[PDB]
Amino acid sequence: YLKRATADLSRVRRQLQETEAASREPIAIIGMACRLPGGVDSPEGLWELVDSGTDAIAGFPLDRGWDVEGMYDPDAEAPGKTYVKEAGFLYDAGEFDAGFFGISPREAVSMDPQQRLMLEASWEAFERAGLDPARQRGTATGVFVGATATGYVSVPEGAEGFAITGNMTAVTSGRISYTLGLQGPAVTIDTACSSSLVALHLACQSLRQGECTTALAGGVTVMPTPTAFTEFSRQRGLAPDGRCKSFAAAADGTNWAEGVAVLVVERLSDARRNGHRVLAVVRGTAINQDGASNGLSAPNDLAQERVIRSALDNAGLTASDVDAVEAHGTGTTLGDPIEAQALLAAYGHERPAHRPLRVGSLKSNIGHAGPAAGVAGVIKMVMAMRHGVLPRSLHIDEPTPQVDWSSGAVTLLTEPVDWPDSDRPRRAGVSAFGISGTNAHVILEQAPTQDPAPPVPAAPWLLSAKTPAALRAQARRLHTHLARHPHPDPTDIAHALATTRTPHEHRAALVTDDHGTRGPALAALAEGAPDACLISGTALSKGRTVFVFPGQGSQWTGMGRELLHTSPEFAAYIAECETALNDFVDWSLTDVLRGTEGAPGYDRVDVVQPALFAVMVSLARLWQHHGIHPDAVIGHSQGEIAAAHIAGALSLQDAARIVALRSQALLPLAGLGGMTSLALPHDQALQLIQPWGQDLSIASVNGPHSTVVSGTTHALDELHTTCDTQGVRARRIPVDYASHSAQVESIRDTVLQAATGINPQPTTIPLYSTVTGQPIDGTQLDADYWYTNLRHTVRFEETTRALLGSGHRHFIETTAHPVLALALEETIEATGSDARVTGTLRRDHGDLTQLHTALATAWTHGIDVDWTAVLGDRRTPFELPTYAFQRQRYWLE
Amino acid sequence: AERDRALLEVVRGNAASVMSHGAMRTATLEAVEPTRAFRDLGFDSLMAVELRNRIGAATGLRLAPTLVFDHPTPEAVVRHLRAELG
Repeated sequence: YLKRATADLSRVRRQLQETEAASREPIAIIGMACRLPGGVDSPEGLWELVDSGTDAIAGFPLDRGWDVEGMYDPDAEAPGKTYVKEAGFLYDAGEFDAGFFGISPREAVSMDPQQRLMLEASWEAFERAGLDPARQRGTATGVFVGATATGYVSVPEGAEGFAITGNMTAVTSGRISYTLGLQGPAVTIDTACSSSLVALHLACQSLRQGECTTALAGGVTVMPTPTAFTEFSRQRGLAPDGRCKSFAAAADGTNWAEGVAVLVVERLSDARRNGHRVLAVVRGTAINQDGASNGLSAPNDLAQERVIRSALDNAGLTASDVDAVEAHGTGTTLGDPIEAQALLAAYGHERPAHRPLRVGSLKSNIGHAGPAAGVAGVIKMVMAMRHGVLPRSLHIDEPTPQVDWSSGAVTLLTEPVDWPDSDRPRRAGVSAFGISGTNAHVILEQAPTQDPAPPVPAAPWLLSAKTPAALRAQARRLHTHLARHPHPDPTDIAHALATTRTPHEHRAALVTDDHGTRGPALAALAEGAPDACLISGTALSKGRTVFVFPGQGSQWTGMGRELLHTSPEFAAYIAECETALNDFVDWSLTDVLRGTEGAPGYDRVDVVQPALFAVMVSLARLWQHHGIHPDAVIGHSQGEIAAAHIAGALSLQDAARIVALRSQALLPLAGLGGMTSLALPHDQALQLIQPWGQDLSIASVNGPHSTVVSGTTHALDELHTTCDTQGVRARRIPVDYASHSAQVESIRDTVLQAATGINPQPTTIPLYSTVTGQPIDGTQLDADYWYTNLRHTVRFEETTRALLGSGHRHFIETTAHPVLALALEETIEATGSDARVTGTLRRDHGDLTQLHTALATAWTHGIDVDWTAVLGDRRTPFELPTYAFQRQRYWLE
Repeated sequence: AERDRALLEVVRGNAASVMSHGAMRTATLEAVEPTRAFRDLGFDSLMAVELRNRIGAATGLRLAPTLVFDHPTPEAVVRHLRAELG
């Protein structure tokens, strides 16, 4: 009895532990983006800056209307002046690809560069997370941004309305959600210099509470006016030389910096489930207040110790588990000692003396980036953890004598130190304090180390951009990125390019199974030159899709053979077709396609028509498996049986029965007639055959100048001599039967018997009948319909004109070889439509290279393809360059 | 006036690409005559339509599928593109 009570308690205890752990779940950082002083436009650029120990402080910008010469004065009490001459700037703060985000040049000029910087950084951060930014439309993705109003509008005609939302601080976060159609909350936070780290704390809590699935957390600072320099230098808070000498004896103030820094975060369990690459984990986070400090602007060491201990408790860690802190470290004589004291008390006591907490600050390289500073520091530490090095902190002549450094094991990063991976995970804290008293501390941990794929031949490499120039830059940047890489798997690159990047209007695809061919084709695309394996085009904005199912002529000895081995889906559909034909046929479909000994060949009408039916049905099902769902289907003669099956009117058994028995019904007419293609319009072809009366018939009208005629051997021989005399080009079709002629009346009963017991159902995809020239109800495809199909003219051109007239712009011939493509191109030409025609396989090209060439060509024209079905669900994530933004300068003068 | 040399490179470059599918892709453009018929360079109906598609994508024009047979040489194709553009 007590075993059930004890079993219940064991379950409840486990559920209590895992629920409590979920409330403090580690948050994965899966993507980052930034633009910081000194040429930084990426996390690796930021790493290069701190690894090289570079000082990015430089002269004030000269293209912002600032009175740089007149504003200088060494006297701090001089009004409207500043004693600072250098600081951290984004000298390209006005550069923005306005067109990419559908923003007019005039709205862009009146738009605050903080909003513009956040838009490009957000796009790049999602791309670096392996997330196609457009696939985030309609998701519960939150946006948490730290930012302040910096007076960009101190306005072009017809853009004062744009200037309002373009300069609202709330819209710095809101515009991201609007532009990317994100549905989670967009909050703009202002806690002064801790804003972006508070924004990260809120994004983490939003994820822990299930409010968001993914979130953007960051900050931005642009100083379009020199106000922050004139105001804080009056308070003597700035360093005269412009350098933040974090924790140095020579520290004599802080200095301002511009920047944008964003993270894409998600719960660690969701990153592992989604197969995202975890760059680092936010294990613990906490925010608090100074409370009753020695003044509103003064820092409080007791409050900083408390926020650190709260972040450690939230992470389930102690002080000794943290190897380093990316400190707030502003370089002020007031702030620095207080932060170092709190670090010595909170971190420096329960740890080995030979393993001190190593302290540094990104502000020593670029200056204090205000709202953006906190998240900029976490990007620095994520890169430090990935490179295995703790970089140096600049300008430390001597550790500040205002701190009792002997009172705890906390040492400054006066020189770089190696960060060993062995034993335990690397961990670091990041701090951000503000003038309003709100503190933030975050505890980062190294990505867990607990995180065999065969290739797909001729895997298409897709590339696209909003303009041709941007597409050339996409190719150039990808070519450079691949050169700085020893041996990347081509299928992994193909999967990343197709599943983690947005398909824009101007498209390109590299389809090849050879080595050394893709690199040169990328360089050709980059330079605007063509290449054999380079398919290019502009996606049609709108257009419905049609699968075309021809009749005679697409067979070849070997069709389906390569695909049966290299495509288990095609083999499964052929196996279904074979089971469906077995009851009506003496031969084996698989044996016929393989050309096995004793099996019949395509010389018999009763084996080539049901084999072509099986290939076309299987190729249509293969296109649907790859995500191409047609809006309409059209068939030519016997081809209508495959079209009716794909449309849902006929079951595979009923359709196999019709094609098998109707083609067997033709056998008594062998040798009694044939068919000949005339290069003539329908009206002239009809005039030509009148002398022979009922002995000749218009069998099909496929294009404006393409008519097929059928009838008796005698009348065709006479017609051919007349053609020789009149100069009308005619080509005999290699068939021994005159389908669509009076001769099929003699087999009418046996042809009607072929469809006995069929139960025609309504269509799920409209069937545009080549018997009637219009859409037809699936329930009308009875036995008399299949006799009329065989007896009367195939109105393929007229039915094509009805498809073009109802918004159909993509025609896919689902065949072993393209036989109705020229006729389609001819009718499209005559009508003046912007429609496209692509085949599937060609004769002697029945492999995945050809299938993938067809899929890439269709994608290039605007057909949506499920590249997961084509390339596999998951591959090892391959990081790619971010979008090649085509920027222009937009600055209010 | 010199634009005809740039238009000929679009035609020649794409013709070389259509000829370069499969095993032999050791083809070059500068040496062949601009007055050489595409039929003489081994162009069938599928190659002719593929070349129309490539030129149409490069120039941004809707050309007739019979382009290569209506204008039989790269030279004749250039003056047709020159007429359609200006």
